[PDB]
Amino acid sequence: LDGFRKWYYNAAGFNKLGLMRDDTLHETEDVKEAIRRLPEDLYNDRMFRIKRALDLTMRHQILPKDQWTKYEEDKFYLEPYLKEVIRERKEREEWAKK
Amino acid sequence: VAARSGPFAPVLSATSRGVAGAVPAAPVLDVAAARPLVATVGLNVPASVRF
Amino acid sequence: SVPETQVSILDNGLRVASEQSSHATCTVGVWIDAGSRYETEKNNGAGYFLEHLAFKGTKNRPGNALEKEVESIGAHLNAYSTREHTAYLIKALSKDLPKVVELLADIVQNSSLEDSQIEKERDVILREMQENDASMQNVVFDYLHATAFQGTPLAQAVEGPSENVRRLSRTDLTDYLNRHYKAPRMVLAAAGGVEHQQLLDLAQKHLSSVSRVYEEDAVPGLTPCRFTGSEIRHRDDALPLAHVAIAVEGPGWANPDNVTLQVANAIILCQSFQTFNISYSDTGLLGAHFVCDAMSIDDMVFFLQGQWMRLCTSATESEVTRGKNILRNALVSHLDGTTPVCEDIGRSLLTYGRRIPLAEWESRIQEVDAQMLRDICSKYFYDQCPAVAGYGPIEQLPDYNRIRSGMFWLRF
Amino acid sequence: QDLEFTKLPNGLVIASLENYAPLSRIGLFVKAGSRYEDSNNLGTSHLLRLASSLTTKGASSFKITRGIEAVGGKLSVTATRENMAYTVEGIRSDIEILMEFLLNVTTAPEFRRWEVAALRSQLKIDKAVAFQNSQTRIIENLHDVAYKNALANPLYCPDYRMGKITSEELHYFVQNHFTSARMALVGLGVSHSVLKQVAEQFLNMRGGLGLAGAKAKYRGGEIREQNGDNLVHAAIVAESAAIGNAEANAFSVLQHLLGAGPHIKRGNNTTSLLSQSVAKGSHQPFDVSAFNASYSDSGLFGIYTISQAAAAGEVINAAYNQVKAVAQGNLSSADVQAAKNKLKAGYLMSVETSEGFLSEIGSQALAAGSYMPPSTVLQQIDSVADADVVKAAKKFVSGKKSMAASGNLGHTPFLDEL
Amino acid sequence: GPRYRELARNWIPTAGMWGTVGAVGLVWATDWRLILDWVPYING
Repeated sequence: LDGFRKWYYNAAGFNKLGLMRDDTLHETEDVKEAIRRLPEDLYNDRMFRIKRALDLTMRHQILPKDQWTKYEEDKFYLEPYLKEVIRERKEREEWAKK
Repeated sequence: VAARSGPFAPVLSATSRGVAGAVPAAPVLDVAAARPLVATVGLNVPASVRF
Repeated sequence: SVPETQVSILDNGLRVASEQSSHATCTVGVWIDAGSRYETEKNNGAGYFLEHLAFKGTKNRPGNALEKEVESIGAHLNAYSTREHTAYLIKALSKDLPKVVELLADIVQNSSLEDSQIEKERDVILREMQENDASMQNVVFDYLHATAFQGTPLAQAVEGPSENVRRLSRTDLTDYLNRHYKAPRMVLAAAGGVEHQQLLDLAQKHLSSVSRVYEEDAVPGLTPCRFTGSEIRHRDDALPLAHVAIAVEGPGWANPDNVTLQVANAIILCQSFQTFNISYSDTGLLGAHFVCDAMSIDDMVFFLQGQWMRLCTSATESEVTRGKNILRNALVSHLDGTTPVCEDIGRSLLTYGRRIPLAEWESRIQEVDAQMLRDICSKYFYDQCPAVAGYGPIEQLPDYNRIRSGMFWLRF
Repeated sequence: QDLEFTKLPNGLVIASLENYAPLSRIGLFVKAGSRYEDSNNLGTSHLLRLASSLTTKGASSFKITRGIEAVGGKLSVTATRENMAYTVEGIRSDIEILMEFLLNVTTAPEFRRWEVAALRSQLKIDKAVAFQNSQTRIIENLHDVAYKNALANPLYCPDYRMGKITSEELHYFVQNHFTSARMALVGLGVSHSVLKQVAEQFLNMRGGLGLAGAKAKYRGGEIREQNGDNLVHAAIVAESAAIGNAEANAFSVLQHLLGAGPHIKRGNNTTSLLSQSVAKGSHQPFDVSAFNASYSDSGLFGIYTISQAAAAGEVINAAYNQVKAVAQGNLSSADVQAAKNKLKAGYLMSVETSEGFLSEIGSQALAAGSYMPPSTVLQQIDSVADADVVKAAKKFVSGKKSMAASGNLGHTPFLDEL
Repeated sequence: GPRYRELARNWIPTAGMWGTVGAVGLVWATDWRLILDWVPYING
């Protein structure tokens, strides 16, 4: 399962643009709240990575293979911050339900 | 202020040139006595100062 | 386990009530059923100017003698006037209970209005009125009262027009004093470390012989007012903030659904936004006082209106329970302090004729559910013509068709 | 029943009174005022005071707000320069979760960075609302010019420090001053046992004595800030006794002799040797009172004047001259007896309310660890005698003064002229 | 949720009315004479 997940990570292809996994999340309301709660350095790296991926998609290029994002290396930075947004979101929802 | 101040001169001399980093674009709130102030703020209760 | 409020009645008619508690700082206070509602537009500032002067000079205590006495025991002397009630209250120690009562006796009868003093006050009152305009929310609530009770004695103000204030005669005052200070319309209320039997004795000695007979049987009487839906829009664009009050007709003091309406207020953008239930006799104003920048008054109005309709149509049990809990913490009690308990008694004996205990308030709170709350809110808020009073940059404040029409949801 | 006290072995004071009140109040008192900051973390106590509803380790923000408003209870924070007090109140059937919320807020905050970044704008708004009146600004200026390090720190955050207060500063302040030896948990309308039992779930984390605060040093100085207000709010104070010293009382009797403020509405005249000495010479509107603020290491006593700019001078002089008369023994025993009666009536009316009673017990706890029955105080105030009052006066009349002035100060005198 | 259900109740009659209004309007405009032949006066 670990090797097949690495193979699927190579087949997804966002590592060839230098992106992380959390860069590829669709910005819903909860995702934008989690992005707003990021520290300044992580937010700046995320915006630069997104801008570089957009430039590479503009020129129809990819990064060199040494510059790709290694599956093992990818960091799920937004995840911790996101869970909270969802948790808080649900708590609020439940309160209203009841 | 030519011999008296020298280097300190430009501090005592406005020099609006008139004719002939930059300033960076340099609040209204809703509406005596004597006693040491004591600030108060509440979760829902509006804040107040009873000096 | 809260001690009961015991009420007695003296021949004069004045009701010497009381209450007792471990506390030792009693607040004795005389409440009188006399306000701007009993004035007839020729003496529109008589109660205010008598309030300003009552403390300054009494026949027995000449000049500032009273204020000295009050200083000697370290007591605090306060007075206030509303559209229906006038109160003169003293916070003191328990052991100084007799002299305080005697002081209050002078303040209600045997008072001396020094024509000189009259003049000095005229200045004080005029000037303040001249600076009172500064307080916007007071201006907005006075405008709301005027436009809601047009043509009635409830439109006027406690202060009264500048004219009446300028023109006042020791005799005019004397009249208001001799007319609206009758013994059956008076309550001597005490809260805190007081004994009821000692206060009842003191009452007779110093507060007996309070007048009770009117002149030539000019026995006053009262008019049930009309709630004239209308608006007033004092536009002055130089002010930084805008104050807007919107109200409907209230039920009155004796109507129990007030309690339910209070729960509705406990359920309820533009800076301050307080809900209010001004309740005079036989009428009141339920409503809201929202301040706001000129560009958001519009939205606020909508939000306010929205909330109300929600309370007329879609009230649930959880918000009703929250409002009941919020109301049950506005209960006034010894822990609220003497002055507050003091005040309640006086208002309870003047308005209800009895002191309603907190257990009866708790019973009337717990009988309130969501269905009767939305029924009473539909009775008092839905499809009613409001009174609107605005002051400040109020151009984006909507006119009367948008407000009134917004009071009915085309979807119910 | 009576008040009942236990000192826990980690230093926490527990005080309880069960009077079977329908609404019961529970407060927690910490020696963590603004005097414990230095020049590197100014305004941290203001953000800590405004950060009482932030997601705590135990409870999320939503709950800490919706749960207190669900039962209709109240959570408030009152802060002096020495002490902070977090108070909750509500129906007896909901004070268990009220103590859960309050003790979570006191003991285990999280201080998330996005929450404090949202709170700094509220900090600016709260400071503007607080400085909407002239007294607050002139007392803050008076403390800043009167003291050097400790009590000179403002209650409200400075303008440059907004945007600069971080989560780490709040965490450091809490970890260095919210320890059990500086805390008293006081409950009116509750059983002592539960307070003892709610003192174990929390208030057990930090058992230290906290990072003690520097000794406050007097500096003197006069500051004047032309602001335009027609009224020159001027406060002239000097160093006075600490709370504990017997001299303290003497200074309280001295402010009630020289006027403690008004006792009558719209008619508060001739209520002060000061007021009399001003009113015999000046017919302009004025307001002259005596100011006294005593903290556990130092006190400030002086005069406070509001007046028309023009008369601002001699009115201040007249008030000062009156105190000099009291420094020369020119007083009567009936005046001192009336001052004692005013002071004791003010104390009894301060403790007659429930929240004032809870604050008093709280303060006494942190200050002396003991409860002083209202009665005891009465006889101690009586202990103060005439000469004692005179003595405190001479202290003020001689000690270096500190002056905070604001308004149109073209005719406001200076300290070397005063 | 429990609360939402309560809201529904308060709107059930309302919905019914609007639905009823819709029904009435539909029949009237459509000139449907089947339903209309079942009304005392308009029938005809």
